Amino acid sequence: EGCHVDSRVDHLFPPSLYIFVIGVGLPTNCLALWAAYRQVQQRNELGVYLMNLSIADLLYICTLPLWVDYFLHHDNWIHGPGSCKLFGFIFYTNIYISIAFLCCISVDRYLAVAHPLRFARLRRVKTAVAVSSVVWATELGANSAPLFHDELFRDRYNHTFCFEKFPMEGWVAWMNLYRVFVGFLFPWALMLLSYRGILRAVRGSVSTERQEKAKIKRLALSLIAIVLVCFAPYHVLLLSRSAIYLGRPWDCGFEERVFSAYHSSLAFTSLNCVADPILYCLVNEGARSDVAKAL
Amino acid sequence: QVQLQESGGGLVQPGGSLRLSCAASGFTFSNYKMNWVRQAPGKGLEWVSDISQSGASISYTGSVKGRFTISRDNAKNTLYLQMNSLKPEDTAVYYCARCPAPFTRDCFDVTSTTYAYRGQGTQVTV
Amino acid sequence: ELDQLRQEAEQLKNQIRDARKACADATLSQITNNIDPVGRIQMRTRRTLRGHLAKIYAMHWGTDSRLLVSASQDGKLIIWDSYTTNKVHAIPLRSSWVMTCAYAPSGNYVACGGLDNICSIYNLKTREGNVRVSRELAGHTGYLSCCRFLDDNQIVTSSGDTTCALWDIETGQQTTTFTGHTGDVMSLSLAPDTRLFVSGACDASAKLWDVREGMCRQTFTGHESDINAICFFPNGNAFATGSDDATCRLFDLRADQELMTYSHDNIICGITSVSFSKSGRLLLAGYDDFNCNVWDALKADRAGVLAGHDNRVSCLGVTDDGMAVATGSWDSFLKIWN
Amino acid sequence: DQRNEEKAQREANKKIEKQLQKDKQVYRATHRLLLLGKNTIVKQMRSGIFETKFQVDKVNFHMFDVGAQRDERRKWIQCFNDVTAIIFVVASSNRLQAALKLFDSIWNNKWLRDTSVILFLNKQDLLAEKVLAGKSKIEDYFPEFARYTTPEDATPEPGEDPRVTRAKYFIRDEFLRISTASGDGRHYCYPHFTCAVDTENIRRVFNDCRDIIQRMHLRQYELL
Amino acid sequence: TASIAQARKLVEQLKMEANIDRIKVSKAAADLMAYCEAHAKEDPLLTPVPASENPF
Repeated sequence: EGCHVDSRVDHLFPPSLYIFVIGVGLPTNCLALWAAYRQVQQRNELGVYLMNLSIADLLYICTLPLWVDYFLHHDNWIHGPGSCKLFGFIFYTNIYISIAFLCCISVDRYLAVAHPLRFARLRRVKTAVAVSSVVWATELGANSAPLFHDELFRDRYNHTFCFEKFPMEGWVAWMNLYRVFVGFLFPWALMLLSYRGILRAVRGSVSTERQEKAKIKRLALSLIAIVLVCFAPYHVLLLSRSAIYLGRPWDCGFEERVFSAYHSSLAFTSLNCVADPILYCLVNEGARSDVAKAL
Repeated sequence: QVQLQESGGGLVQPGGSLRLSCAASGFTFSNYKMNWVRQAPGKGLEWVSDISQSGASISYTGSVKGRFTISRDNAKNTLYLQMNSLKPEDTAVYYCARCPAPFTRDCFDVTSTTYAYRGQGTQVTV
Repeated sequence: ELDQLRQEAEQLKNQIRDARKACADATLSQITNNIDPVGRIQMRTRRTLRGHLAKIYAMHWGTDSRLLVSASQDGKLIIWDSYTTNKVHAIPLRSSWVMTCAYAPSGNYVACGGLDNICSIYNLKTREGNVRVSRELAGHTGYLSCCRFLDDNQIVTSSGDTTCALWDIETGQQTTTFTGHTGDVMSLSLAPDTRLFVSGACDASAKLWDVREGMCRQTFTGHESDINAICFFPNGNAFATGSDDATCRLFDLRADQELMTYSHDNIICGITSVSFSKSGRLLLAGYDDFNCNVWDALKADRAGVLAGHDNRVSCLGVTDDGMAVATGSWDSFLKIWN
Repeated sequence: DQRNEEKAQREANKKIEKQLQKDKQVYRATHRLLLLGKNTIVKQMRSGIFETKFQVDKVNFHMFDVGAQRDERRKWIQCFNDVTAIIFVVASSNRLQAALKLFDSIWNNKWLRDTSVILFLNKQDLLAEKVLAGKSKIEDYFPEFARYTTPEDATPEPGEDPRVTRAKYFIRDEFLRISTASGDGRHYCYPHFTCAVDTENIRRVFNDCRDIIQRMHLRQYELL
Repeated sequence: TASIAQARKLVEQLKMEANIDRIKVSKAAADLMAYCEAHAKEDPLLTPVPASENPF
């Protein structure tokens, strides 16, 4: 049994916008991977982090289409139970890998710009590879909770949920709280702090023009803002739903109305996957230059 | 070979005027930042004037500011110098110097005692 | 007195100019009417040797055509096994500023020179081991631009004090000092018979020297800027000079005049390093546009472009057997081309 | 057989690779500097080339003094293109015009258009006493000094008349006119005044190198 | 000083470079052409070396 969770915009907005994101991100994410690899071959530590972020977004893009089918057929699945625990596992956890990798990029940038004559050991390709592998393994392990439990769930309204139970469960509520707080906000907090320190350092510079500091400020503000604009809606709704199910597990009809907001916010959460490549490689002059040289 | 044959000079009373040109038969004359350098009696080589490849970019030092003109006639391959309102300051062997390398705007060495392209200066006693 | 001597010098200059003009029946372009074109050469990087941390200023080959000495500003003299891309020896240098490195014709010795005004010879083969300095040849007033071994106990060095010197290694003292250039000598290329060597300086002139007599037989003046590289034609009494005027020229030692002018409207960058193939047909020149160049010596036309470096191509050498071109550059990478 | 030789080559290459890795760490640790224009700066910092070492805040700096060479510099100064900075000391008291063209040539050199120049104005007290005398090489060889006013932003530097200040900053802007024109963040010409009684020159070179490395980080970290 | 030590030294060196015999540029080009033609076959840079006998 469960709640009569049904909606209209979950037929159009999440599927169509996922189509948009997969159409315009895969080439851009591949370009970001190419730029990162070119940085790596030039002994640039940022190449490892950018390439890791690119591959995370690549898995997200490749696993989106089955989820497009999932939302398209009024929240009903077509594949089997194993496909759930694989594709849904990559559908989740991948935005969180992306945020952790953006935080790693921001910390590397802060360690370089703010401290140009210190921490030379941590700014090495070996250290970057070690951190990339460590974060990949740590994120996958800490997000491995769903595979232990059961995922494919059938309700009383012809809805075969693939990963997400709208009647909700205790363990999924707690892991949702985890992925809201430790997986999205804290890496984003570190990103904002690192880019604020970078802004302070660029302000301190005397060889930078006023226009250069303005460009740095605009770039840092865009990098901080796009992440929140994409993620904060969905994570706010998750926090609200998990708090409700910690308070009132019985009353779940509110899920029917919040269904549209929830799934549209997931669709908007997908936007960062295309935001990151054009805002980390294409926007910068050097990365665009090496991409054009590659082209 | 690179030739910088100076001419003109002679003797002139203070407040007079002379001119001096430098035939070039070794280089292009159009892509070198040619310039004038003199050694006053008892002093080393000191910079006087400088004209660039196009002739638009023009520089002088303080002593020769406003009283000296550089022409740089490409067709005649001769770098001129109109000397005006003369003072006993010159009394030197005025010779022309070429830029070490073409298509550059950094004449790195002109004042060296043994720089290859400096020519044989002509005395201008005043 | 001084004016009379200057007039005599001008008369002598006119006399030698008239003699050269009379001997100037034609130029090397006279054969650029019937020779079949060499065709477009397409040589790829058969290996990139990545061990250097700074710009590879100079490099040299051994007689075996297998070993490779390469010098750079990190203070390293790496001997490379070009066949198997292995670093046989890594010789640290006391002074990091090295502009030249040489390989002894019989092996067993490597000479490096730079801003230190000293040429140091290293004993590659050692009964004990730990390749170390054997003789530290000092006496040049300025820096060292090129050092060329001729055998054990003898080295020929060109310096920036307008002098070239021949040193007896065992005694450590100069044997003959060569004087007559008015600018910093840049490159030195010994003759195959190893009885003469030409040198290019910063006075737009190149001079032929006799290693035994010790004077300059011929002085060649055809360039309009500093000569940056010089290299003997394999044999046939010729050599080629690359200058900062973006022009390569070929001089014959017997006619005492220039023969070709390898230049183009597009090129405005100077030639840093110059070299020849075994046959002498191809003249390979490294420019400042981060790109080496291939010239047909007999037909001035260009016939190849060895792009692949991101910075100034500093050194360029061709194997004695003529099987490879090992182009060093400021990109800190060394590439071998077939 | 050949397998023994191959193993020997592999072992030798392994040793050389380890040594070169350590040398890579060392090279990326130390910063190279070129000093152009003085032995007094070397005295206050602590043979064709003179290699001198110092450390401030546990950072490795190497300065190089070409002290046994000719006056020609168009060829051996190209080797100093990977250096962090080219320290340029001037008398700042026609010596000064020659210094201005040496600086101009360094600025406009093709291979020094990525290397910033820490100008120092090696001596200033001679300029003070020259403008006190008046008729020395301050106004005669530079007429515009009389027809020039002290910029407002210039710090007073107490202990001197406005004439000392105007002459000092006049030479500073004479050196900065070449620096601003045909010059961007690639190389910046940090201008400073030299105090022979203090050791602040080392600290100032440290700060300038910090800013330079920060700029190269901004460029290589794509923060632009 | 500067007369006999410099200018007369220059004229002596010029006399040395003037007394030597010169050949016409015709032979100065024929010798180079003949050497390039004679050693044309033995030049891997010029003629592509067979892959079997190519150490690189």
